[PDB]
Amino acid sequence: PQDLSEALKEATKEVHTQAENAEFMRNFQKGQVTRDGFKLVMASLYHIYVALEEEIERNKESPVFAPVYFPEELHRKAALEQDLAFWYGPRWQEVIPYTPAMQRYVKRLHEVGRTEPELLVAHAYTRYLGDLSGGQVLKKIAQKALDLPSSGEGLAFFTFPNIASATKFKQLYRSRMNSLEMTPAVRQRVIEEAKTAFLLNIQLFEELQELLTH
Ligand code: HEM
Repeated sequence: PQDLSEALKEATKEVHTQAENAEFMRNFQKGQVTRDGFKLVMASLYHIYVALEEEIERNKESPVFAPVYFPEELHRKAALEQDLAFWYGPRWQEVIPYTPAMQRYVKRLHEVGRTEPELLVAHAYTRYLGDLSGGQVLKKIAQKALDLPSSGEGLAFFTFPNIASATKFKQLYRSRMNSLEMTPAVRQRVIEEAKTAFLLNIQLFEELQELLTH
C-alpha cells in the first residue's frame, strides 16, 4: 500500500504467524514456559537490544533514521540489565549464554547499522512495535506461569515507563515512519529486511527449543 507502515504490516503478516506458530512460542502462549526457557529468552533480548541500540545511536542524526529516533520512550538495554541481574544473579555478565543463533541476529544488526543504515528502521520496527504490542500479552502469561517471588524484579523489560499510551505512541511511530523519504527500490529492501528480522527471530526460537529439550 501507500503508507510504509501499512506496507510493512501487510508484508510481514505471513512471517508473523510463522513466529506465532514456532514450537517455543506455541508453548509460551499456552502458558507452558519454564524458568530455564524464560531465562534464555531474556538473555537473547539483552544481546539483541545492545546491538540495535548501539547502531541506533550511530545513525540517530541521519536522515534515514532521525524521524524514528525515540531514545527515552523506547530504550530497553537498562531494563534488560536489571532483569538479568535478577534471573542470573550479580555475576550475570559472566554466565549469560551467547549462542550462535543470537550471534547471527546481532551480526545482521551491526551490518545494517554500519553499511546499510537506511534499513535500520526495519529492525527498530520489528522489535519495538512488536514488543510494545505483542509483548504486552506475553507479559501477562509469563508472570502467571513463572510463579516468582514478590521481589519486585525480573520483568522490567515488559514495561515502557516513558510511554503513557501504547496505542497513541504506536500511531505516532507509524506517522514518523511514513515521513521517511526513500526511493521505491529502498522501500522494497526495507520491506524485505523486516521479513529478514522475523526470520532471525524464528531461527532463534528454533535454537532455544533445541537447547531445552535434552
Ligand atoms: C507468539 C507471540 C506473539 C503474539 C501473541 C503477538 C501478538 C501481537 C499482537 C496482538 C499485535 C497487534 C496487532 C495490531 O493490532 O496491529 C502484534 C503486533 C506486532 N507484532 Fe506480534 N506477537 C507475537 C510475536 C511477535 C514477534 C516474534 C515479533 C517479531 C520480533 C512480533 C512483531 C510484531 C510487530 C512488528 C507488530 C506490529 C504490527 C503493525 O505494524 O501494526 N510479534 N503482535
